[PDB]
Amino acid sequence: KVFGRCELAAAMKRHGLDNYRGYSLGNWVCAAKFESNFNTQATNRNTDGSTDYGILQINSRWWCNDGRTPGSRNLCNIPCSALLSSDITASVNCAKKIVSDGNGMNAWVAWRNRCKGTDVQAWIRGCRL
Ligand SMILES: [Cl-]
Ligand SMILES: [Cl-]
Ligand SMILES: [Cl-]
Ligand SMILES: [Cl-]
Ligand SMILES: [Cl-]
Ligand SMILES: [Cl-]
Ligand SMILES: [Cl-]
Ligand SMILES: [Cl-]
Ligand code: NA
Repeated sequence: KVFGRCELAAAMKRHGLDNYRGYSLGNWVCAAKFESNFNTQATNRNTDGSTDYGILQINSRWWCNDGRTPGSRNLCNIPCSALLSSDITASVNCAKKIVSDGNGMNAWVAWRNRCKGTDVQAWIRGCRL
């Protein structure tokens, strides 16, 4: 599923991501924009052989199991395939664990490089929430 901007904002808020660990909803929408272009099916291979999955490009190195990332962990206790669902529940639950890990949203390199410090409220501008 490819979400619309306000549609995703609404789903993230419904799943309790809005202001989670102090990160306003626009931060989460901005991160998703640049991680996956709002596409739940997005997958991208990393040079280290791990793969990133879903709207928030959660990495198989630490967070989910894909059965082909040697030496990795599965700290969200989910198959990475669960992170590609049209329903964002698994991605949200796992993102909550990641963002609580110590470095906040800096875990998402695209968030650090493209969203952090910017006018992230623009991402939820005009949305019925
Ligand atoms: Cl957009
Ligand atoms: Cl915001
Ligand atoms: Cl593995
Ligand atoms: Cl493979
Ligand atoms: Cl694990
Ligand atoms: Cl699994
Ligand atoms: Cl959903
Ligand atoms: Cl923080
Ligand atoms: Na893994």
